[PDB]
Amino acid sequence: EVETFAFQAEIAQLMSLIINTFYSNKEIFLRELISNSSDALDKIRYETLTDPSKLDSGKELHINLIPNKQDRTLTIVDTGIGMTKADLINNLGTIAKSGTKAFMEALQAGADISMIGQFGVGFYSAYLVAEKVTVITKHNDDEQYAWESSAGGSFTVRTDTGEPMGRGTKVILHLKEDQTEYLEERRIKEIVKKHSQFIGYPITLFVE
Ligand SMILES: CS(=O)(=O)c1ccc(CN2CCN(c3cn[nH]c3-c3cc(Cl)c(O)cc3O)CC2)cc1
Repeated sequence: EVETFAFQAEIAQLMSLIINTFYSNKEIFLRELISNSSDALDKIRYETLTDPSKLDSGKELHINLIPNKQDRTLTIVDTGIGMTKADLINNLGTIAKSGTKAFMEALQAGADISMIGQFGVGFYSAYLVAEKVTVITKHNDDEQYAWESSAGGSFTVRTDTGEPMGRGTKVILHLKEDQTEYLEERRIKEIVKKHSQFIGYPITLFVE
């Protein structure tokens, strides 16, 4: 079964500011998770320049956007390097304490939540729109895991035995009842187009 972990003080701290703040431009969250995957594929590509059998676990590199109007999920899947268990636990490979500090000195002092990726913690903008995030990751040398949180200042990590994926990371947004517009064809295209045009990797928008 299913170990539970506390979010460090500062990361729990952040999250509640995200959940709680009145802030209207919630759409940046997709910019942020895109930029993250974009960062992970970069890492496996560099990694393959020296050892070309790292790409043994699926050799094409892309971001898929999969809306599901039925389960209220939107899922942003990539074939990037992936996280090991160790990573997942470390705020999903982010600097977080370090990062959040900078963020809030920049926050309380004239600058909005949209600059959150400039501090290395874009992931959490997920909670602008999601009431529960599930994160699926496989990385070559480890096995596959599921990280999950609905905030509340904790998170699960199970080793997951649903889908094999060879490599990369699946971020499932189980979206808030009133944010169903992010399952919309029109809206996701608008957003992926105005905020992630020059992401150097093919972004496929799935249709339903
Ligand atoms: C492109 S960036 O704006 O320069 C940037 C760079 C690095 C990060 C930090 N993070 C480190 C570990 N990362 C990683 C490694 N394996 N898998 C991931 C990964 C993580 C998340 Cl949270 C995600 O949504 C997708 C991923 O592929 C990438 C993102 C965030 C933004």
